Amino acid sequence: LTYTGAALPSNTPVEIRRKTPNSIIQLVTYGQKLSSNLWNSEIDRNIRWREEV
Amino acid sequence: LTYTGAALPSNTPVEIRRKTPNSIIQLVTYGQKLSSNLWNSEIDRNIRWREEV
Amino acid sequence: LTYTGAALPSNTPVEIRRKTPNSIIQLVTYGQKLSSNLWNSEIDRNIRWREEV
Amino acid sequence: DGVGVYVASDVNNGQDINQLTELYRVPINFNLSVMYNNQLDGSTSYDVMGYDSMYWDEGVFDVSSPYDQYQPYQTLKIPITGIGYAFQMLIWNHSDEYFKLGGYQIIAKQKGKRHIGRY
Amino acid sequence: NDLYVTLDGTLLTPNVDYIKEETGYIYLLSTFSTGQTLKIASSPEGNTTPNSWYTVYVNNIRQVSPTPSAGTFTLGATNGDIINWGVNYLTIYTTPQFLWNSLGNFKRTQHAYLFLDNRDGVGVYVASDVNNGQDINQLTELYRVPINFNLSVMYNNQLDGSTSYDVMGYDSMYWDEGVFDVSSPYDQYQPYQTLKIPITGIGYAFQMLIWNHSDEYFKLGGYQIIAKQKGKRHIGRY
Amino acid sequence: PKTTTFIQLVNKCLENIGERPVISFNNSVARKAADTVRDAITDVSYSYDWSWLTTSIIANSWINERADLGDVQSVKHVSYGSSSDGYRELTFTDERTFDAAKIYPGVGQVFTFNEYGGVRINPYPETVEEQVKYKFYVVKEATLPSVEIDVINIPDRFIQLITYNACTQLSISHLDDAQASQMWNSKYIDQLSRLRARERNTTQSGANMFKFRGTR
Amino acid sequence: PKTTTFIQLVNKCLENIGERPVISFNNSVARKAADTVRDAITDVSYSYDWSWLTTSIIANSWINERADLGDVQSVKHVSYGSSSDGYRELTFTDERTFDAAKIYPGVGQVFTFNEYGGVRINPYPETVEEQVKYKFYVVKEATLPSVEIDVINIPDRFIQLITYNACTQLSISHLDDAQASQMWNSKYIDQLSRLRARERNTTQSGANMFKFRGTR
Amino acid sequence: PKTTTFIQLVNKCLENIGERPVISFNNSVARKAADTVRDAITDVSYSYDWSWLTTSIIANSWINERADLGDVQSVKHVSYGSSSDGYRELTFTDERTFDAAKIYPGVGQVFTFNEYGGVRINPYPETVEEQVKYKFYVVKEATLPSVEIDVINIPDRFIQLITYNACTQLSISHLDDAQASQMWNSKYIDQLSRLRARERNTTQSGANMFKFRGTR
Repeated sequence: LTYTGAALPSNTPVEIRRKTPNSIIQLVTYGQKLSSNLWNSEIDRNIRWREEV
Repeated sequence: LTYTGAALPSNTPVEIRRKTPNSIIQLVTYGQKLSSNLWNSEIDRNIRWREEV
Repeated sequence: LTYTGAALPSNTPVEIRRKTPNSIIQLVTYGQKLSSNLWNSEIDRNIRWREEV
Repeated sequence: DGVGVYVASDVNNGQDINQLTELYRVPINFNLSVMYNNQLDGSTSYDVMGYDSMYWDEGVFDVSSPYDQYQPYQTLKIPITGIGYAFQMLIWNHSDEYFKLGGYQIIAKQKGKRHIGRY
Repeated sequence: NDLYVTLDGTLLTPNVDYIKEETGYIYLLSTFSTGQTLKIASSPEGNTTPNSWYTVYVNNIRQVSPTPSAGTFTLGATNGDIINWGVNYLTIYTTPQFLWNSLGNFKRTQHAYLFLDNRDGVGVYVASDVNNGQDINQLTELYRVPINFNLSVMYNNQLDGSTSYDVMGYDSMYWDEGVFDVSSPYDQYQPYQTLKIPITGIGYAFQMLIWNHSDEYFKLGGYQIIAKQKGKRHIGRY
Repeated sequence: PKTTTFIQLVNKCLENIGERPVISFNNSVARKAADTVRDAITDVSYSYDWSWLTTSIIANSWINERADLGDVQSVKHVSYGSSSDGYRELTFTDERTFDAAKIYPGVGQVFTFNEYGGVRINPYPETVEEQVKYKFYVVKEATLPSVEIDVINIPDRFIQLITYNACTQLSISHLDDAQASQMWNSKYIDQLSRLRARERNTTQSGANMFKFRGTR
Repeated sequence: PKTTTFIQLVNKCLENIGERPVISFNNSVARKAADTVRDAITDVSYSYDWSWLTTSIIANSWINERADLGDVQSVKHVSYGSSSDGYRELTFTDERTFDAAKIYPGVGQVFTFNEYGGVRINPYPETVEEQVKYKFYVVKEATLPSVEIDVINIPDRFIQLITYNACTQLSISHLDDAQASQMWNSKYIDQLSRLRARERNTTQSGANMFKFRGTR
Repeated sequence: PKTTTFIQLVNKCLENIGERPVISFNNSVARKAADTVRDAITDVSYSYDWSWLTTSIIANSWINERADLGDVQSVKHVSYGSSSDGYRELTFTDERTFDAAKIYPGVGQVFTFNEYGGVRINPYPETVEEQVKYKFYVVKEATLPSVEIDVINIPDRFIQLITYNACTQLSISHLDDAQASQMWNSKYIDQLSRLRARERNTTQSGANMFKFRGTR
């Protein structure tokens, strides 16, 4: 990560956590191929959110 | 949302929040098809529960 | 379940909870046969974690 | 004759309705063998209509497998690479599966006279 | 989009809420429950004009079809007017599939030339056809038999083809498109007409349907398709 | 600006080669067209050092003396310092001469290339405040879109060049038509020649054979 | 003047390639003709430094020391001052020399190119009153029309050149006729050659190999 | 990055040559495409000294004076030392001159090539702590994937060049079409020429005809 904001004071305790957004990767439609990569990505996002919580 | 219950005291602060049920959309016991409706419904239920939490 | 540890003090309340691990059962590979058992297992994992939360 | 599917009114004795609904009444699939040099040791492509079950990265959404069966008229391009002075095709089947071949065409190129025999 | 699909009275979208399939089936994409009523009615003009399945004439003037009530409809016409009404039917002419004797080679179509005979449609109404003191200017110079049709071209054995809707032209006057002293469409007034319709598409097999689902009449005297041959690079529809 | 989307570019290429419009990459024609458009974008990026690809960045990550710059076409110069203090250029040395000296922490004087996407700097920085003081003059790779609604990170006035290249490749692949491929290639080559001749990284008044290195 | 509209140009191109004129971009051939006309306008703009494209403007917006000029084909010169006081031309420097000095607010002395459509000026202005004193000698991009009734921002005496180029591309795409495309391209090239040979940004009397750079 | 899989590249090649994408190498065309993709990867590796192939490594194993480097395209330089002390380059000698001296344990001074994948160093190291002090500047082979889900150890921005080469070979083998093979070869050669001209192992400012050999 790269900070581009205002100059922080000396030795500011910067804390970074992970927060998976609650959003869908992609809507599957009529005739769309079943994407194993998409299924794995959705399951991984669910796992990420569960681990964060 | 209509309310058909008991008498409510004057100026009662009724709050409505969303709570997605924790249940399966439908069990997959077939191997000849897979509906985009089912896929999107499961993902949407997951996302909705995540947002409510 | 069974217990094998140290002797507990007088009528200590032990209260067992459920904690579904945050892990994927199977990583779906490219071009793999669709597994209804795996689909249901993943959805059930998510539902169990949601119910415990 | 194979684009027909089962409906919810065909359920018997309270069976699993999802296993029956959107299932093709008449499955369509066959095997294609190409035979060279008057020898019976031909090369076979087994399931040309596709899989009868859902596969990742191969099946499509909202269409029952095989998805090539759901088109009323279908053209299949089967690549059959081989060398021979004589070639022949066998469209065959040994299951409960149905086919209706409306036509066929073979693409080939000519090479100059170097056949020696089977052994 | 020739269907009017309602789910418990709620109108559904032709491509967002359902799918019109090639096998006489409608596939529902949205969420529904058991016991709901799904009604599929014939609406040739789409969801915009659900009453477009029948045509009403008032004094030989085509009117907008009112919404029927219990199998019966009312008109705000003057007493003594002659009313003709009937049900539209679907007219289709399908050409044989052209493959240039090749099942793998692409054929990019460029143009379709349609030769139409309009001798039955070059007739107009005269001032002696006025009934019950109607608007004479609405009836006079009006074509007795309107001529217009739709041209759909499908490729690769699929039914999801490209459609040119009104090839004879507009039935009303448009700026920069209509001509003076000639009733619209002005392509109908020519006894024999040749229409050049650009149909750009690529496929190993192509096919044309000349169709209609209105009170309009057509008489195809001939057709010709121009195409060029490409490589055998067909893979499928999915 | 950057307002052209991947589906619109695919549709433009499809109409230019002679195919029907599509609404999504659900069919084989749109899938192959999307792959061809990605290839054409990469090829156009490789064709020239475009102003929308040239930039100055800092290293993505640091190993002891190796800084990783991710996926960039090439690295032109390396500088040390800040904007409020000025930037001093580092001297480029080959790998053998770079390895001939001791690798110790300090302020960078020389640099070299190490494998793919990595620059080794000696002396190397050990703290983040020193690592962020190094400027890398690189030529970025073109960002490839993945879905229909993805906005292409390329100015709208090079979309026609990308379309010509994608149409050449689509005439080769989808149509197998050498004449159409040659015609689209001629269009693309003429367009690229004019664009490269007219849009350079310096002005005509600044184009000179004399560069003031120094007096040492 | 500038009175030609996008629908009129599309209809002219369609009539030249053999299609019926339309009243809106509703069918595939009209949509393809509109896209081809936009591409041809961009091509004609890139073919030359036209007088209807060369202009002097100010920066659209400013970051601390980078001025954004939007979408322009090229930046030729930068000047500081006003018309009531005169304009002093800044000296162009490459990025490495530009970054070698401290960046502080003041009156501009040197400038360089940064990424796409941006000029970095050192010293830089910090107030709007100082920012509006910088003149950029740029070559604009051609304004592409979007709907049928949009008036093309090009004089009507170059509409024939645009039509020839659009007809070349339309013979490539729609007709698939190499011979027709070649004939249209020959017409376009001959027209453009005469236009560029006769239309220059200096007079014959002013065309000289000597320019006075004053005795530094 | 390196995220492209062998099955994905095979499917890309199949779609480009006109065959249906597969999910496994089960039919003859998929097997032929996999073999062609491996051959094209080797061909692209032989085409240039790519930055993703050049590296500095140590010997896999040692015989008395022969260090085995496995399967590498070529060995450029050999150095002795450590990173905290510096590396001294060894002098290359032909095999006859190398064999003219006694082979005894010590610190390496000269090296030569022995058979395939082997470098003989005199004097040679006898302990592992001395063996690990030798750096070999080699050009690696391209790692060929073996199964469908194997990730190709090549950056994703060279996958299209590999696809062009594989499509040339597949047009030769499967389609038996010389014209399509020539078209794909033209694409591959043009892109390879641009890549080799633009991505070199030294900078333009570092490209010099003078190299310092120090006053022996």
